Amino acid sequence: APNIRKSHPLLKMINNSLIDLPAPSNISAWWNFGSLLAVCLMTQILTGLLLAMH
Amino acid sequence: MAPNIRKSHPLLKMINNSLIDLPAPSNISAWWNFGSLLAVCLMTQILTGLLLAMH
Amino acid sequence: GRLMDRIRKWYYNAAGFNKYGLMRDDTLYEDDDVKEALKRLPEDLYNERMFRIKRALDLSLKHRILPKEQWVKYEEDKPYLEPYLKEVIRERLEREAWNKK
Amino acid sequence: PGAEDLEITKLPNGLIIASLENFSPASRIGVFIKAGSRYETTANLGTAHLLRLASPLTTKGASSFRITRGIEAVGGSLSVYSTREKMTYCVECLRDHVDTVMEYLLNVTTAPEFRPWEVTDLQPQLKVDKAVAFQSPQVGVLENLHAAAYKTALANPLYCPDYRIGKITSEQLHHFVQNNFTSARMALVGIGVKHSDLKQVAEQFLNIRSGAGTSSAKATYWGGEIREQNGHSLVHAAVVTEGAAVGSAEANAFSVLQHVLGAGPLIKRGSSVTSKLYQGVAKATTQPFDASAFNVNYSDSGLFGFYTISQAAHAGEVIRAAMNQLKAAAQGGVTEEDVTKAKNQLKATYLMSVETAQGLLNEIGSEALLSGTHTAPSVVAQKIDSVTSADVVNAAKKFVSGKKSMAASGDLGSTPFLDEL
Amino acid sequence: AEQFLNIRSGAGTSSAKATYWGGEIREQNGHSLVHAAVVTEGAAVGSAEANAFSVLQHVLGAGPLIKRGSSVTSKLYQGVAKATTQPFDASAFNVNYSDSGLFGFYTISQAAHAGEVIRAAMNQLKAAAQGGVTEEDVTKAKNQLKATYLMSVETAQGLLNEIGSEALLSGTHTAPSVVAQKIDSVTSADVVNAAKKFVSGKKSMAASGDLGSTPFLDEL
Amino acid sequence: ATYAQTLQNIPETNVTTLDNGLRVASEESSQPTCTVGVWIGAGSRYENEKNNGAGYFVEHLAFKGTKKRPCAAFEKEVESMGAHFNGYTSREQTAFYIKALSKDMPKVVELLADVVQNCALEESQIEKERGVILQELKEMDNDMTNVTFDYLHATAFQGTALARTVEGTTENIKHLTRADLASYIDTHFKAPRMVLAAAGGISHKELVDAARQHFSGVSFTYKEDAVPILPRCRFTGSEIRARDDALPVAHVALAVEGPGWADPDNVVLHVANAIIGRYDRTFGGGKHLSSRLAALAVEHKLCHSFQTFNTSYSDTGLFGFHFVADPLSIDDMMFCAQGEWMRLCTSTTESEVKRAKNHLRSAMVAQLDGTTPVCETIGSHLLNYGRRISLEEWDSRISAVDARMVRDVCSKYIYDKCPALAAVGPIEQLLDYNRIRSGMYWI
Amino acid sequence: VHNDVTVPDFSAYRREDVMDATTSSQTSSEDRKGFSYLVTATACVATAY
Ligand code: HEM
Ligand code: HEM
Repeated sequence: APNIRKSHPLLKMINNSLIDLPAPSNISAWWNFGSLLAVCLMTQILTGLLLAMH
Repeated sequence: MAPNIRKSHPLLKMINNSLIDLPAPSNISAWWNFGSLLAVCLMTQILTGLLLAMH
Repeated sequence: GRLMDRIRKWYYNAAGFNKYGLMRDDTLYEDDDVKEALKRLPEDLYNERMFRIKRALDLSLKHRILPKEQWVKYEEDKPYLEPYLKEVIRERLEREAWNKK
Repeated sequence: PGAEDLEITKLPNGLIIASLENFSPASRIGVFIKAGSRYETTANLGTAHLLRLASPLTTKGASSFRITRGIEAVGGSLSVYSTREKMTYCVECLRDHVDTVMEYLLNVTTAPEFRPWEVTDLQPQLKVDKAVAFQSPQVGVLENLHAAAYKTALANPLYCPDYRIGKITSEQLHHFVQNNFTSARMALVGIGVKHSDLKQVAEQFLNIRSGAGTSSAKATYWGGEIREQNGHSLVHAAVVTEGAAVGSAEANAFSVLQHVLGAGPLIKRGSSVTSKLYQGVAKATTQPFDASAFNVNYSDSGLFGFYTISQAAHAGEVIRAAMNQLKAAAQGGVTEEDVTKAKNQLKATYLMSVETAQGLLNEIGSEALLSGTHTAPSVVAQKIDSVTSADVVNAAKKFVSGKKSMAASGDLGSTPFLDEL
Repeated sequence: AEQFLNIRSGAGTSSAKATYWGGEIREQNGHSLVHAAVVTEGAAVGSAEANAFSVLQHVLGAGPLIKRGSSVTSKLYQGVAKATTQPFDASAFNVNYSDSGLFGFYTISQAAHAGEVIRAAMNQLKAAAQGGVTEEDVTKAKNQLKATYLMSVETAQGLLNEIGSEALLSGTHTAPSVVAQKIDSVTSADVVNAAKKFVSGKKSMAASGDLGSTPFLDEL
Repeated sequence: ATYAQTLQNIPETNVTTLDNGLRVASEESSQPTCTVGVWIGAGSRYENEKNNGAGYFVEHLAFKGTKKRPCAAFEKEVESMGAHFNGYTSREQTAFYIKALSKDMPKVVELLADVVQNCALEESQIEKERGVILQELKEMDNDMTNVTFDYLHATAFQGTALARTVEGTTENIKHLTRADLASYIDTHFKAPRMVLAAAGGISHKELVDAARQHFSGVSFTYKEDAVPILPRCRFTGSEIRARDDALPVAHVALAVEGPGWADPDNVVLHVANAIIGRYDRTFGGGKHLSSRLAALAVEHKLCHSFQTFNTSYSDTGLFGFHFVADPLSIDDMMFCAQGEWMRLCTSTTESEVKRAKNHLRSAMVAQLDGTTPVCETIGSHLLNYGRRISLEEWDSRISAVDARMVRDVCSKYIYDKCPALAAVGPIEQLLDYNRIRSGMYWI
Repeated sequence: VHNDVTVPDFSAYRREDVMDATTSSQTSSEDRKGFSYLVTATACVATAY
């Protein structure tokens, strides 16, 4: 209330860091690695679990 | 600014916010002790577990 | 002598922050001293600095710069903050020496 | 070493210097100025107030920081008191530190910088400073009184009007100082010090020009009536008429008439029998109350009358009973014995008022500023008893006759209008 | 009204008749424009002495009739213009209450020209108290008055207020015909009379703004 | 003419005792005006549970007339000589004094004597004052600061006599009897326990002759000459929280048992309280104020004001601080306050004590700014310290104090001590005695 | 009025050494504190072990 995007204990977080998060209007490509790094971590963990199974 | 570093620090602000200045009913009984025991069990299992997984 | 005086003009053009329309003072990193200075700035000066900056940020996101004709000229660069900043730092040093006293 | 003497050099430009070594272990210097809220115009209303709270801002020779740290370092103090037409800056500290504190006192009264930021940062204090002062109804009504009693200069409030909190510029502060803090309107008084020293500083450190810079547009009398309905159970009221100016011997009559009518109890939780007024009102009301003889003496005018505090309902009786009590005195209701007692109370009050370091220093410099002289407590005593039984009943009449002003506040439900007294 | 309404009956608590004071309240506030209003007791509702004032009102001028006009038919306005240089506004104030009333003029002007605008409005009112009223002025005002009134009842609210206001004060209903008579029955004299009752009677005054150049009641 | 010297110049305070026990003392100045009064060693601490409020009820009558000179007779005689009579009554010290022309020095003493000895106690007036005191209570009850200190004593000295208010109970006021007020006077207002002090243009000799004349008490048995020793009051680390979320600000006072008049540490305690000082929203100083707490208070809008204090008593005392704040900054403020206390015990710097000592001396001097204050110091010194203590002495003592000393003494009275707490108003934020008790150590 | 407020009696809970309202509680303080802190100190020793 009003929207459930800013109030909900959990969404308030996804919205607070990946949606309404204020960011400089000029950050370049050299700022894309933060998430790529994150994606790598996820990808590694995921393929890793898959491998650890065998 | 924030005087003490217990309520300002991005991390301590949390330990203090949930395990020190956290408001709690004055009357909760022993039946409220399991939440933490449960947490301690989780920690103990994980720990002894890693130790076992090593062999 | 007039050595670094021309050296300076060289560096000023080499740095290039003027291709964005910024003055030397605009590019200053905002540590404590600078933030305090910025506070004392008369409003016009402050509002102007803002626009200069906001325009530069827009230029950066765009990957463009001002037309050569609008670049600030080494001798027309206004150190609008420099003095305020001096005082601020001067003021602080005093307190500091005094508190150790 | 016993008692010395009160010197008082009067330098060229006009800066007066009056000192007095009383060997007290503590000194108390102070720059009395002919400044004040009366010199204000609709244009810079309140600047005088804000200047009063600017005392701790940076000066051309001492930073805001060093001023406060410096003084506190020696256990010194810095204060600024001011009436509608008088500003008194002044420090106080153990003898051995007068030099130290002097620089700051000096720098403050003559070297202000009024830096834009330091200033705008300060103006919110007006908000606060005013709120506390106004906690006592005593002050609220008096502001309004002056507003009604006059049309200008003295009609200006002592506390910056609200609408102007935050609109007072640095220019206004400077121009105010430049146009009023002039060597000829200033007096450097001191205590627990030798004249030779206090003088030295005055001439070796002061620079500002002299001449009343901007003079005040003489106070025109209005005879207003301001009423502030606010619910507050206790009703404060003050009825006055134009009085006597400074110096004026006529003023001495009122001082006596004052103590004759009664100027606030002398015995803890007393009854004040020696108080005509008090006594009169009691015989009129049933509930608790307080009523006194009001009296101020300003440069080009004055105010005189009575101030009462009572329950809302008994406002009518307490106020009127205070009028008749003043007429009865205007109609020979004064005994030669009444006039003699008041003359003592007066002599007492005065004499006592100068026991405290501030009381004495104010007594000295007040005169040393108005007429670069110094009446001896001996002469002052004469001017008092020279008041005759007549003079008193005269003042008494000048009141019942003259046009009055009135200020009130509270649940004014049972409070009378000026045209009902 | 009947089978549905209810509540107590009888005038319940009556009001303690209005006593006249003739005060003077000044509000210093910086605001560049200085508002001011000077009045005297006028006529109460119903009283024929009112009709006069209503007419004297429109005679002196009660707010322009032409968009961004000049108000020539307005004695007061016209009078003040011939007195000041800068922009301003001045009109004929008039209220009629049950046991009393208020009448005078309300002005708005620059702070500095407050003195002239206000005083120019006083003389403008005395000149009318001293035969400064033409039988032609009195006839024009009687139309403006007839017009204003007549128009005011075009809107649903206007008419409902007109009706009920009377229906409440005297449970009757004058026809716009009768009201019209009461107007023109006002004589050139009546008007200058009211005009005098103003210059003579005790006044009240309210102001606000940078009252720097604003005069006190005892200066008009 | 350096400070040091001006000190050793101030005329000595003379003291002479009479056969009845009365002690007359004075400091002679050239002052044309003066102050003289009798400082009795009595208060609410001497009252017990049945008469709590006597000394205060009696205070209300020592001015409504004596046997010889009834109401008007008294007031008239006094008002007409341009004199100011007034007094007070604390927990363990009561006083009555006049401000008159040095000329009237001897007539005043007569008057003083007539008050402490022949109070009319007109049973008619009594019933009136009864309603007055009851009225003053309604008022004083709206003085948070008072409510707060009374409460402070109420719990810090709970169970003892020092835990009572001076004004007494609503019941005692409603029921005290002429007889009660009577005996109160007889039992306490006694020569060996009173002190006739004076200051101004007065001859000590003239003063004492006048004393001999009206202060002619007689003493037959030893009992009469003896000064009783009060039973010791037990301090208790405790707290009393009077909560009312309806009041604008909240008051908080915390303290530890202090030593008592006699103890020399008091000097050091004062020098310490001098460091932390006191503050208030109208202190021009601002962010630059020397007291860290004050400074912190300013930087964080922690309180409308705060003040340290070292209230001494015969055998005990209260060393603490009091602050007024908004409901939501009570904790930060309390935190910072205890912070400075812990800093006092662990890291006081020489620079601090230097400033502190100067500030102290200055206050010490202001304690003698007029015949009345000076007089008050005499009456109290004799009464408390036994003799008079000259600024030259105080100044001496003060100079001896240094960082190390402040730390040792403060540690001694503060560190790891169970404090006494009193809180009033919207005090929900400040909380838990334990959390506060732990603030007493390390910082 | 706040004058009618008294702290209740805590004898049922007070430590024997601070029961007497006429004895400086201070003399027994070092013990009261010494004892409790000892318990704690011991607990630490045990946990440490
Ligand atoms: C920080 C993220 C990770 C990194 C940087 C990483 C890196 C590596 C590397 C360099 C190797 C050797 C690859 C090779 O065979 O040449 C490896 C092997 C392996 N990792 Fe990870 N790994 C990550 C996460 C995980 C996780 C979370 C798991 C599963 C719980 C996992 C399971 C394995 C397994 C089963 C192997 C051994 C067999 C193989 O070489 O494929 N890894 N990993
Ligand atoms: C949610 C917490 C955990 C629970 C409830 C749990 C429960 C169990 C149970 C019931 C067994 C069989 C025990 C037996 O031999 O009788 C077991 C075995 C084992 N667990 Fe866990 N476990 C926990 C966490 C972990 C973790 C985090 C690890 C290591 C990453 C771990 C590693 C092992 C290993 C190595 C064994 C097999 C050998 C053995 O039985 O000792 N466990 N666990």
